[PDB]
Amino acid sequence: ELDQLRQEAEQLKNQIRDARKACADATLSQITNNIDPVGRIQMRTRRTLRGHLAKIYAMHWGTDSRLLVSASQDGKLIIWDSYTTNKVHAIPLRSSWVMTCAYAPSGNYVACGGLDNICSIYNLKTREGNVRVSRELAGHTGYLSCCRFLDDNQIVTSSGDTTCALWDIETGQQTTTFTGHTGDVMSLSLAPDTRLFVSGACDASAKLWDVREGMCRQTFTGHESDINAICFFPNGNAFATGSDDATCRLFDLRADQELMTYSHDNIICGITSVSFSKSGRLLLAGYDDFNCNVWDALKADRAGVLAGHDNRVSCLGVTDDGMAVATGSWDSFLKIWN
Amino acid sequence: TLSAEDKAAVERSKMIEKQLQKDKQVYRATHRLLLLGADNSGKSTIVKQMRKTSGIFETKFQVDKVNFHMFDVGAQRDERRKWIQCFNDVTAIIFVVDSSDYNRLQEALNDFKSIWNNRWLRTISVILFLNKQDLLAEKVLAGKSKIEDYFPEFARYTTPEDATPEPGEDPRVTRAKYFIRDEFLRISTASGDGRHYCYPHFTCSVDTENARRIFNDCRDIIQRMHLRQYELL
Amino acid sequence: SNDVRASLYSLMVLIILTTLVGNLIVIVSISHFKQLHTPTNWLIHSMATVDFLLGCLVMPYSMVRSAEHCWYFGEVFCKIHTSTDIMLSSASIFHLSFISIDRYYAVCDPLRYKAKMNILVICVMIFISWSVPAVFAFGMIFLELNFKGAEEIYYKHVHCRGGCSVFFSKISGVLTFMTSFYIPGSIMLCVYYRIYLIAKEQARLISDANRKAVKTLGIVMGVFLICWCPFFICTVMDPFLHYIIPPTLNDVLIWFGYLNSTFNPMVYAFFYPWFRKALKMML
Amino acid sequence: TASIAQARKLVEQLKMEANIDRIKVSKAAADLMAYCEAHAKEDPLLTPVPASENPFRE
Amino acid sequence: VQLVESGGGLVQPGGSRKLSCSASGFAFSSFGMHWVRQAPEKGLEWVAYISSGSGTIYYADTVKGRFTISRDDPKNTLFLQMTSLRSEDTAMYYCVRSIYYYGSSPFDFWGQGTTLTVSSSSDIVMTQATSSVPVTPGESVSISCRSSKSLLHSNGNTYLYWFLQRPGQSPQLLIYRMSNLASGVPDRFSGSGSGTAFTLTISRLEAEDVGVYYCMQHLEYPLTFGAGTKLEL
Ligand SMILES: C[C@H](N)Cc1ccccc1
Repeated sequence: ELDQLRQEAEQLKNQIRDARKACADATLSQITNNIDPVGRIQMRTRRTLRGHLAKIYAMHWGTDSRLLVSASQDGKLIIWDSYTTNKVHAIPLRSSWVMTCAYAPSGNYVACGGLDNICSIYNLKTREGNVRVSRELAGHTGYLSCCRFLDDNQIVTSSGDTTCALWDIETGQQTTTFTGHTGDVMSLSLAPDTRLFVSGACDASAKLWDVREGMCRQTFTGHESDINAICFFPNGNAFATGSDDATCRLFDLRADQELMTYSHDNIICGITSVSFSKSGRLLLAGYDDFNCNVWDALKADRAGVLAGHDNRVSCLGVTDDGMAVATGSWDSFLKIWN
Repeated sequence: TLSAEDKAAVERSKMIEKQLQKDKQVYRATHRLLLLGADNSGKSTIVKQMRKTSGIFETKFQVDKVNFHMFDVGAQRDERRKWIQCFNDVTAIIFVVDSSDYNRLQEALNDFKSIWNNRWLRTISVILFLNKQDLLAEKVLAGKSKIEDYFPEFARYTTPEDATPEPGEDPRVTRAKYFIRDEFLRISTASGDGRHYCYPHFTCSVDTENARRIFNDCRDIIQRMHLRQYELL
Repeated sequence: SNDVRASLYSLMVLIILTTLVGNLIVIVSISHFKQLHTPTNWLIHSMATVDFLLGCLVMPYSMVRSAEHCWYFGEVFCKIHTSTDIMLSSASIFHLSFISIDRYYAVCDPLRYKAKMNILVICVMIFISWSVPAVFAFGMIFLELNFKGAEEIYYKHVHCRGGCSVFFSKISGVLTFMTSFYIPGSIMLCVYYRIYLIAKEQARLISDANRKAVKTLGIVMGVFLICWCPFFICTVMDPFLHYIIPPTLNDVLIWFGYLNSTFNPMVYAFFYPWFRKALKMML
Repeated sequence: TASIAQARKLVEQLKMEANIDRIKVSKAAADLMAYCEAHAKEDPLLTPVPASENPFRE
Repeated sequence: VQLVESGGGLVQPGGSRKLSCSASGFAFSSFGMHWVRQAPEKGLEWVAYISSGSGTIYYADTVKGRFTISRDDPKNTLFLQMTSLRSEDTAMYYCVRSIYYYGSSPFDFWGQGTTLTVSSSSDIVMTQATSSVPVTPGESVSISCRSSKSLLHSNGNTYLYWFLQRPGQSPQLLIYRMSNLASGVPDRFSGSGSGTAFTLTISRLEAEDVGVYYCMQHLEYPLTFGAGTKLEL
């Protein structure tokens, strides 16, 4: 029974591969050759935020394009003001191993969680003048690796037990769960329509998840090593992807193909974070070699270097209005580049 | 600080700075230790004696005014690669091992070999523990199960002259105990090139003095680190 | 004759330039980089600042005084020169002693190194090192305490030779010795003997489980014990005995002191691997 | 048998995956640069906006 | 949350008294504290201001070296001591809560107040065009506020507060920064201006709108107040 049950599986995925192969006519580069190159960006370090004790693990830009939130492993979650370099709030923590932060689109709640297998919800704007935990969410076996806000009452969490789970704060239980990943998923990104989201586990594959019905829709492969960072495209019909083999790739939802690959042999370290630009011409990509290069999105030619970090770069983020980019590192120093 | 609002904002920032520097002063004089190991090993007993799917069961203890943090692992998955690089500021690793099973020994050696060769877990010393000595002694007295059943190399082995047996202790027990000890130490000395040092120990829980052992091991570890930093070693 | 003087000028100016350049590299490397903000690096930076100020405030005038036996600067600047000499030499010695104490607190109480050797104590050390020599020098120099009891002796000694000297006395000389060279010279010896013993026993333990300490300790102690010791021995023996000493001996002794000043930042900074790595990354 | 149950789910997933329609890569690339060039005015990262903007002065 | 005060009464001139505004139900150690003065037959006036960390202390230009303030963080109590009281120093005193950071809404909460009876320049000046107008429940009501200087700041913030105290209770907040709505007010009030004169508009009028409106400015230390426009239906 097992021998025959599989044979149709190989036949069907072979048919899928044949359909995928016989669906391409050209790559992006040969069609984009007739484009004026991008030119040197020459970014400068406008600011340098500091005050963290241990090494930063994540950061997230507020919707107002003025506030940002950072979480480090010393058990602290500070909220800065990116223009005047002040400190709005400084929230302590219960678990000293936090690797996730998320600032709500409205600007009310902050969520963070790590090896404790719990996402906490903090209520910034209260009648009280103190930030207090709202509702701890439990139900994941492994460590939580990413978390995003669909709405003000619908958080989405990506865990280490190979199961993603859509939550509901007012009720307080998983209204939907996702299965289909062998490895532990370590990346989560939301579509601009908030109707879909993709994720990438350690088995070198990414899958598209339909939020409403609550199950997968598409699968994406093409990487050798695990996946450390994923991010959509501003149009919403593409998404970049990071890995550990010094290669970051661009994928297509509509065509279900592998369009373009970004790689240069002078770098052997791994991509740690990927973020796009509000226009889509650039593709930022941090590296373990202490460097944060800038990749052109249409020609694969490097368009400048943003060195200046004394240790590993862990997280990036482009501004919502698109005027600045912030990189966090393991040397406990946030830098507001521009 | 042009207006009054910015003055109040920088006042609030100054208060936050004072709180953060106080927390840094509290944070800078504490030593953090992992507690890797296994299941049949007496993690629960020892962690209670120092005195829900949560993945961290952190415990604190104090000896001679020094502060140690016991980051005991919890109900995670068997895979141990993506949350191990997070531990690079720790001082040592207490690798508890059970030595009264005769069959989990090989898996324990495999686990120790995996821990002693991780790229991230380099320049981190290991404080190995042996546990359940009384059970091993009783098994030696009982007979039946033998090391030769699983490890045939025990017979062609003699106790080292460096052994320091306690009163009693039929020297067959000593031969076996030092057999496991030498196995773990040869696994440790297989690599390392003098950048992190193993530290074997012979405990049995049941309120035997252990915090002193971690204290002495950490003192030696930090002293050797400082001596190496100043080109004195 | 003239060739000897020209060679003397060449040697002295070479020493001055070496002092300035090496200390400037030390100051710049410590000040610029953000990873080198450990408090012991603050001590090294302060010591470098002291040595550089000595180099750029005293050395040319001692050059012109020693080259030709006369003082074409008047009475007003001689007191400033002697005060600056005593101030900055004592500052260097005190900084070296405090570095030794900090190093001792690292390999003898390793579980509480960062719990007590924080930046407040380092700032206190820098303030004391800059402050106590100031009053200790100005009191004898400007308030006329060294010359008491030997006024005519000082007058005949300064006028039988060229430029103004640093003529000490009996009780003032012995007090200056015991305050500025002895009590900062025994702390180093005791600390480094303890550290040598500990390094030896730890190395022997590690070897039996299965050199550098002797070399580094010797290169740190020999530089300081070969420069100040002859000058401070002669200066304290001169008033106890009769003043039978060629003036050129004082010149070579003070030049040995300045040579210690130029050697200090090549020993306490460049000899270590992390600082060399940072400097090489800079270039 | 647990193993055959997993195979059924895997085959169901593959059959569902074999349902999506696809288009030519040329249309996708056309959409990409069409979006890219049209919204190239509001890119303060690529084209330096004058000193009036960039509230990150000093 | 609630603010309670004790004291009051009639005091002969030249004496001294100590009154307290006790706070309970919030974090008193993270809120700036203010004081206001309002005669029973006149408008509102500023008194003092104390920062959260007691590092910035401001006083009214009328009384600078005579009035004194004090706070007690463990007990969440705040004290005022009166020295050489005068007959003119007879009005209503309120203790007002405020917290300052980006996006905050200062002067949000108000206390109950106490009654004190005594027996018998180049700063920005502001005025109100009208003092009493007749309106009807269902038409539009517009009130104008005018200042003597352009309040627009380099950052881009125009500082304007409206309170609209009702006849019988402490005042509230409706609009801050001339454009931002308050917390619990209905979506019926708005404000606009060009930099010199400000206007307030109300869409619908109900029985809850009966009261007197106050116009406020916050640019410098003096913290000038308005006159007031009583509404009669
Ligand atoms: C080298 C100085 N001219 C002599 C001196 C005397 C006492 C202490 C330090 C230095």
